[PDB]
Amino acid sequence: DFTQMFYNQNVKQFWLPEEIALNGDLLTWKYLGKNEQDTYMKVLAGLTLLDTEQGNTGMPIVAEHVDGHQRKAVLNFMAMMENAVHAKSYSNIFMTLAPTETINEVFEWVKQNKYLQKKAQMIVGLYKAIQKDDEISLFKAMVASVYLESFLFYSGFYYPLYFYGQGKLMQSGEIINLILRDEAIHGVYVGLLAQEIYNKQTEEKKAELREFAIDLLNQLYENELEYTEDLYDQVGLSHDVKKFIRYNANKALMNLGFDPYFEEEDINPIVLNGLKATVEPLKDDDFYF
Amino acid sequence: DFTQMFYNQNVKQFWLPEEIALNGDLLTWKYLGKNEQDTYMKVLAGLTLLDTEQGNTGMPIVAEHVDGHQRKAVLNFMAMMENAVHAKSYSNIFMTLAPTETINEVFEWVKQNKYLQKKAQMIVGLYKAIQKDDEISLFKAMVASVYLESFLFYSGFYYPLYFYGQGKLMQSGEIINLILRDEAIHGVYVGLLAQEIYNKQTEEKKAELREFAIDLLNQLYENELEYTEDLYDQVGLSHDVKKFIRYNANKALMNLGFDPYFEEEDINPIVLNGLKATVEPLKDDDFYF
Amino acid sequence: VPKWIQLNNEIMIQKDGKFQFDKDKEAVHSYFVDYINQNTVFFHNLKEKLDYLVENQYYEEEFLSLYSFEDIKEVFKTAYAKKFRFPSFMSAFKFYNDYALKTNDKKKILERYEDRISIVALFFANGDTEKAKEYVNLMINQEYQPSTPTFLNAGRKRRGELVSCFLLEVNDSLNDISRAIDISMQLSKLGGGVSLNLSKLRAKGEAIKDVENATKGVVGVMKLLDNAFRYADQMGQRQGSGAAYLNIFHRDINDFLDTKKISADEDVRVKTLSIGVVIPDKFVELAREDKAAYVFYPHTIYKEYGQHMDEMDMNEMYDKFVDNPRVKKEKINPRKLLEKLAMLRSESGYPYIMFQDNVNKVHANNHISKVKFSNLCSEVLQASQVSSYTDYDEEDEIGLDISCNLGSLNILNVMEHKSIEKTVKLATDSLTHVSETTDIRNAPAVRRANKAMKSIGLGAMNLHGYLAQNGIAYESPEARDFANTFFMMVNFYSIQRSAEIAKEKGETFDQYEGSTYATGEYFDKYVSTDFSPKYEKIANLFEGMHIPTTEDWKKLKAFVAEHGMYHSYRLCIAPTGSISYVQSSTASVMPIMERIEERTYGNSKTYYPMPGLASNNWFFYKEAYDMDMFKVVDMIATIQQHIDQGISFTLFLKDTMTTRDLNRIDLYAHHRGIKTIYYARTK
Amino acid sequence: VPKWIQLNNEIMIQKDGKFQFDKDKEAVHSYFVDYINQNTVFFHNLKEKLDYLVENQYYEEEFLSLYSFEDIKEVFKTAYAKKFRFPSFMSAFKFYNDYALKTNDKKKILERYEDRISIVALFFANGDTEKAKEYVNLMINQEYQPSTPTFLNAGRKRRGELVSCFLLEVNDSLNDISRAIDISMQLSKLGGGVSLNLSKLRAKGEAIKDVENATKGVVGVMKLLDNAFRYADQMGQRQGSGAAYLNIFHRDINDFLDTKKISADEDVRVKTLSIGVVIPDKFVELAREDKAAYVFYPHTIYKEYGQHMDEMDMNEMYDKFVDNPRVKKEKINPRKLLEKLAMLRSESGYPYIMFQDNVNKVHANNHISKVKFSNLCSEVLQASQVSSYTDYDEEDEIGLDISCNLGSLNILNVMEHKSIEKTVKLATDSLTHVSETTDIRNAPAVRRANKAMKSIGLGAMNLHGYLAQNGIAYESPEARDFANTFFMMVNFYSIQRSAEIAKEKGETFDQYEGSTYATGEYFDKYVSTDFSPKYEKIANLFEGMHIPTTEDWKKLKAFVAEHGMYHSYRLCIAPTGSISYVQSSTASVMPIMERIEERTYGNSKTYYPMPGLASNNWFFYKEAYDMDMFKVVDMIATIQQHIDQGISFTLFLKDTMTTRDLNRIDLYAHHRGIKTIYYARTK
Ligand SMILES: Cc1cn([C@H]2C[C@H](O)[C@@H](COP(=O)(O)OP(=O)(O)OP(=O)(O)O)O2)c(=O)[nH]c1=O
Ligand SMILES: Nc1nc2c(ncn2[C@H]2C[C@H](O)[C@@H](COP(=O)(O)OP(=O)(O)O)O2)c(=O)[nH]1
Ligand SMILES: Nc1nc2c(ncn2[C@H]2C[C@H](O)[C@@H](COP(=O)(O)OP(=O)(O)O)O2)c(=O)[nH]1
Ligand SMILES: [Mg+2]
Ligand SMILES: [Mg+2]
Ligand SMILES: [Mn+2]
Ligand SMILES: [Mn+2]
Ligand SMILES: [Mn+2]
Ligand SMILES: [Mn+2]
Repeated sequence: DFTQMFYNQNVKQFWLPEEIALNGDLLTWKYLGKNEQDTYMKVLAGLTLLDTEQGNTGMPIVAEHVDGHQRKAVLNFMAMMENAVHAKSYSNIFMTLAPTETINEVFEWVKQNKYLQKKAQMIVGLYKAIQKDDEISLFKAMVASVYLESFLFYSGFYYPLYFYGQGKLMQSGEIINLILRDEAIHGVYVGLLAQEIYNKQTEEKKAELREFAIDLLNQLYENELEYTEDLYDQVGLSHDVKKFIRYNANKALMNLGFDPYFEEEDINPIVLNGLKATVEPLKDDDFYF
Repeated sequence: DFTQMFYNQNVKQFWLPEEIALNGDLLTWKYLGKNEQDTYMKVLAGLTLLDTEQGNTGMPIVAEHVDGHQRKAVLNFMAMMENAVHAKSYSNIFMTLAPTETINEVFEWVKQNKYLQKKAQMIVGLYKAIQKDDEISLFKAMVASVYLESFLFYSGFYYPLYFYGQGKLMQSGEIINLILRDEAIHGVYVGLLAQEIYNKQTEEKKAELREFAIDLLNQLYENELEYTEDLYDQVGLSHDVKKFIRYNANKALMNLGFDPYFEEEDINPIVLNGLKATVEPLKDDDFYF
Repeated sequence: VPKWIQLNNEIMIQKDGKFQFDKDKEAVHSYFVDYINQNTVFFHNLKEKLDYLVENQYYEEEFLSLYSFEDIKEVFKTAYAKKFRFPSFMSAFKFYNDYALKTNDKKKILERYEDRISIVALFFANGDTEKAKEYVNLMINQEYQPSTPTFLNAGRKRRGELVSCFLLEVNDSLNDISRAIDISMQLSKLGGGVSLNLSKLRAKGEAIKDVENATKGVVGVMKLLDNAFRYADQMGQRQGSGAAYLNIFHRDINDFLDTKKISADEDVRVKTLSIGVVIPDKFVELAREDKAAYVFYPHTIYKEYGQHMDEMDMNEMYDKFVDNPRVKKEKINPRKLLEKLAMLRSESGYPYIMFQDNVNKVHANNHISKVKFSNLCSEVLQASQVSSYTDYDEEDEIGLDISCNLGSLNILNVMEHKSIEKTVKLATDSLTHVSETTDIRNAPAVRRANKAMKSIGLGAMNLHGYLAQNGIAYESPEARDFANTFFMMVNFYSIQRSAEIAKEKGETFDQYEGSTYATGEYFDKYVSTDFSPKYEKIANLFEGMHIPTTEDWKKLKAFVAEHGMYHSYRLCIAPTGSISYVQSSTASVMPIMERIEERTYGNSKTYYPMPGLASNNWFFYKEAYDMDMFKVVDMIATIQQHIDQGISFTLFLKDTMTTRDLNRIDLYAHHRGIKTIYYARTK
Repeated sequence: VPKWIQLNNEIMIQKDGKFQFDKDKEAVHSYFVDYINQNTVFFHNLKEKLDYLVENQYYEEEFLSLYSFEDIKEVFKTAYAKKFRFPSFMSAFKFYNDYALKTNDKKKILERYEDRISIVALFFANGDTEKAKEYVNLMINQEYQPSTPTFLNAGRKRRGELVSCFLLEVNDSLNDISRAIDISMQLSKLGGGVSLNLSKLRAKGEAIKDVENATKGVVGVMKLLDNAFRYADQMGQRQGSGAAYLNIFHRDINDFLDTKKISADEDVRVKTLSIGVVIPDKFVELAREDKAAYVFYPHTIYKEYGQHMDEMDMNEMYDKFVDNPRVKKEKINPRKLLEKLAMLRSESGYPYIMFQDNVNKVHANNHISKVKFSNLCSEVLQASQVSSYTDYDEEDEIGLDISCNLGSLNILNVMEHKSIEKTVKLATDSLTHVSETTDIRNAPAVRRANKAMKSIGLGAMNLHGYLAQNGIAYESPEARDFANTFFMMVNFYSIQRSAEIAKEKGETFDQYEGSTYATGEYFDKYVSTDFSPKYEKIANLFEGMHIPTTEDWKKLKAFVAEHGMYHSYRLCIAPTGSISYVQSSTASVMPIMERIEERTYGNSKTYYPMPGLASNNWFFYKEAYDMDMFKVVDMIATIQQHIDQGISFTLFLKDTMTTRDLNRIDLYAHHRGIKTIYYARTK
């Protein structure tokens, strides 16, 4: 009921890194404090590292196990955006703002970071556990994928959106907004594929899959809180970032056809400013009564 | 030395079938004989099948086994083109020119056609035989992919090109030329990756790989002859198409770094005839003259 | 979660193996006591409330000035003397969310149910205090429900039109097409659904003044109308809804149907434009015998005969059209077209089917015109005349465009009060008042036809609720017996009230003298056949109520011959979508879709059992999908024989039903005299 | 392959290192003697030909009846006495494919070039034999070329209008929007291009009678107009072409521009509707200072001040709008908007740019109204007054909608014949006759403004052809000197002819007394500054032709003050697309795009060298893409100072230049007094 519509929306959102000139960001970057520059670098590396997993494994593995030519095509398009567009865009932002040695060090740090690794490996673990012709394991991976697309990225997106809403780092903020807009539709689409599997299950199996999804969400959420304090306490933003995480967790759940888990909260206004039954012929005697 | 330039070429060649309005072909299509329309539908259906498998299976699987994020980005982009752009374009052509029943019938015809099933069996079999960290199985699949890109498509491409060259079906022909332009660069790129693996081998191993490539080509060739006769005898063109596929077989071999195998022949001259701005911010001094 | 929402949700909690139906009374009581009484603006006296409402641009001072304040106070006393209680939470919720007057910021509530009913009655009476009290008694007893436009807007300063169904004829000219687009946007701006007849427009590939193959056909006009309705979206409040009707013998019929396919191209597909197909008996005869049929280019017929193709009788003119070499046509397969219609209705519920000869064989105003198309809800079937909109400097030739005023009798409340005659006559008076007070300044044909025809639509609702609460199955012959008797009585008293109004005003509707009412041909089946109930159980339902006899019908025929008839059209059974909840009634004469209605409002889900549902009558509330559509056709045809206009007839289909089954239902409806088919709803 | 297109393809075969330009003479000779003379219907005498054409509905009897057949014979002899020969294959091919009369089945050829010219001349003269002979001499010498509508339809029975450019003002009402859609379809049906001003329409999120956020903005009207133009496409041979104009200070400006983005959705993007942006000097000043600009909600301004925003001076009311709390405004970055304009023009060529204060600082009829928008070709710049289309029952207040008749002088042939005065006066007479014989009976404001303003557009072409064939570079100061003198002389003689027509007919254009012609302020730079050529090379080009001095301009100013002016507007330089081939001339006053133009017609490929192209002037025919756009702006601004209306100014951009370069060109054009910018063509 939905793949051709998503095909259309995906292809009409096509864009390339070269379209946004990045150099003019240096005119606001130079005015940020060390903590602001540090947080931005770390957040950016976090997003980059997670998005690479999605391009190399997450999207291609789901495309492999999903049946249907049109679904495979949409999924291929999404994988292309991760690898050919998003990855180049993140690299471009980095190369503009930091010298080569600084980029290498930030990636070394974020690569060793406990909270980034915990979530990255949790997601990758579920992708690696998909078994051929087992729709339960596929569903679990789709849940992981939706959580990445619609939830885990947002502790990171917060900061570029926060600057973007203030008139700072506008070129890279525009790029991030385009990336985020792609991840939103990716999350919704994979969510619909997960609901299709979920709806084929018994009531007991459904309850079991719901428990899986909520348990996974809880593990990721508790790690996000720690990740958030680790990055944002030094710039005084953690309280507001936490509200943004919960709001996006609720969107991820709704993508999977589940009820919101967290109470409704208002979001930081600066970040908001940034954001066929069966054909049968008539065989006569049907005109006579 | 080459991936970056292929990346740039692939992304700059990006297109969608909807860019080309097809209603202009309606009259030249109406005017073709029943034999001509039948061959044309079947030819494009055979192409659709090849692109379906190249997009669903061939390109993603090669992407999985090839090392390097940039090489993977190129291969992922090529995969997207296969199933999200190329395979879909044929349906745009079908939906314009043909009634639903004729469309349904031709897709049923691909499922039961023995030559089309044989060629799919052979090519996809090699894709699915790739073993992780086994460069020889990967080479064999890359040879199969080059043969699909640079040889197998051409029994199909002949007919749209033959019409385009006579000023007939020129909108459909424009789509086909764009597809052909893509496959030419896809065949070169995969050819270069295959040569990388071949060049790592002992002379004895190389001799075996040439045997594999030539045996596979001959087996595919013999099947393609029967397919060509089956499609083109009713329009009187089988001998001409055969010359064309031999011509392109030599190009496939060359893409693999091998000498031409078939002798040169005169191709129908009709078929030969068938072949954003950068954003810069405004300065203050730009407003005074 | 609100307390009333929790209480309403306890209905599904099964206690002792039964639904807790009594929780909805607790739910509505909690809803009122906790939300409505808190959010209802209260005034020290009724005078202060009325002054606040008129001075703050909420009411109209014109209609309220017709009464002394003592009379208005007594009318409000009569409304509150009944101590009306909403039986279910959904009734009160629907009223206070859709019809109750709210502040300009939509924060508080100015109008209760009694206040709204009093204002509507005072507007209806137009200066008569006793008449206003009678209307108050009629509506607070919930015997008669004015339509959503009338009930919502009557007596309001910032109101839309009291009419929401309009039917426009479109002539084959660019001037007329542009005028049709303009009038459609103007009427959609007022909030009314607009139906357009596209049968006069020449097909695709027709000549425009010696330039052959230049016309885009009816689909270009369809795209224009779809964008016009999308633009005129009722100030961004409710999506603009319009309908397009095409004769099945129109050449563009296949293009017309292709606009509703799921695979339709974006340059062909229309989104906000419903489609209805008009089918003469000739098409059904051709499909029955499997003879290959012909669709005709309308402009060739107009050039050859000087008359539009849809202005002529296809039964006599089809052979002449086919044998005429100067009339252009293409062969079609009528059975394949019928199968395509059934497939489209299965996929999307479209098109509406209007059986042209079923409508016109009993049409009382064929002298004025034949009925060529229906409205957006497929129940308005009236004569129309196409307007000739000329150039700007020239004078236009204004025709007749259909627009009738809707009202619904509550069959359960009318039957329990034994007041068929009084309710029918008062509803006729109110609909007449709404017709007279309606003046539309941008649709000249609609205004002219409203002034001339004086047509009204008096519908009925709660048929299934009344039957199930009386232990009668909807498909039972006793249900059809009750429908026959009840709607014969409704027709009798509506004709009597119309003739009484004609006698009082000394005027009939325009061109009444040519109607079957004037010649007495209308009353033949009523002066020849007795429509009293044939079952003792049904005859007991009408106890204490005089059922008109053959002699009564002869007296009515003599009265109509002597004094005339004020309304060209009186009765049409509209779907009655949202007013059914407020009245605690089942929608229209249709059977219920679900026994308990599960709906989500905001973030909270609500449950609505059908009115009167309990353990004793659970299986008399048979769902429509579980029913035999042949028996539903039989019921609607029993009702249709007493309704001068059509009935909104929705087909309720199972997923297992094939295209052949839908076609069989359509052909049996055609055989049984069904005039229109509204929707194909699949479970 | 045809012999003539085979000969025409031998131009590109380089013999001895040079293009074989003489093959095109052989190409056209073969074209004639192998296709045209064979397919030409030949009659025994001209009387039989004229009788055949009149009887079979090819010509109009009324205009041919004003001459005795001896006079018509004399006119046809005058046409054929010249023995005109097409110099290139493209000229004859374009004439006999687009403008030559053909039989009803498009099989044979009825009109030669001389026949068409004689018919157009007899139509222009309106009974005068000597005037008809003068027109024949003017057109057969190719000194003046009537526009494509006039040249194609003059004297034909089944014809469109002789005017194809129309400008409509849309008022902020649904009645006015419906009338705009109707008039747009009526004028597109006639074959004309329609431009609409959408600035008076209130923005998205404005109230419609006290319900807020109800208006869909100008984009909904844009979609309505786009579908109206798609519907009225005249068989689709030339699909309906429309233009929409919005002031840059309209709140909907960003959504107005987003309709042309490649990534636009199908529910927003318009395809058949060109877009133009009107930029007051205030916006350029705000962007120059990098200040924060504000776009405004038009309905708030209209409510607060009683006038539309575009009817007010933004350079004097912008601060008042910003400071007014009751005016609703949205903050924008003017430099970001300029960059978006440049990017949109780079990616699509849209929007058209109108520098409003450049138009209105020299506008002669600001008392009637200021120029608020341009036409579809972005060169018609006339005062307009919006109409007030009311309800059906009410009378409409008809305003002034712009339309002018187009006609081009051939600069090369006019300069060769030393006949600037006679050509300008005869062309003015012909355009006046076309204006007088035009009667649009479905566009009331177009008709009223045609009767009142009597505006004509007299353009020129072959400027680059004349300069390149005279050894003058387009960017050279000598070229601008020639353009200055030539167009000053054209303005002088057009004003003289307008004053003489006013004296003869005893009437001026409506509200002439308030114009700058009446006050004499228009002639200030002409009575103060001498426009004689400053270069001896240019001065010899005008040898034998009197150049008006300051004394001559003073005498003309006195003559105008004592007799008045008949035309409110006289000169506008249109693109002159297809008539440039027939006249063997470069298109308009713009530089050539290609030295040898390669085209494919059907399945045939043919090449068109620029008129007069050879090896001795190969490098004087510099392509427009290879030259500095600043010097082209200088040339157009030099011409613009003598043109009362605008000039269709296409920007020819290379792929290398960024959006900053396009913005710099736009800002230099605004600085140099350029009124409008037509297209951003990229190679
Ligand atoms: C009726 C209608 C109007 N409009 C817009 C277009 C018009 O420019 C604008 C004016 O509509 P009007 O036709 O002038 O509506 P009105 O006169 O009742 O409202 P007002 O008193 O404010 O004048 O509203 C819509 O966008 N959608 C609609 O459905
Ligand atoms: N007081 C009051 N009465 C209202 C209001 N809305 C409707 N009514 C009805 C209730 C009564 O039937 C009628 C008269 O009310 P009232 O003015 O208080 O009358 P009275 O009882 O003082 O004579 O008006 C309202 O807001 N206030
Ligand atoms: N004979 C003839 N003349 C035509 C035709 N179309 C245009 N003409 C022009 C040619 C002459 O200039 C003019 C008079 O031609 P004619 O009637 O043959 O006269 P004449 O040659 O006897 O003086 O009309 C045409 O079809 N036939
Ligand atoms: Mg007509
Ligand atoms: Mg208004
Ligand atoms: Mn990504
Ligand atoms: Mn993603
Ligand atoms: Mn491909
Ligand atoms: Mn490929």
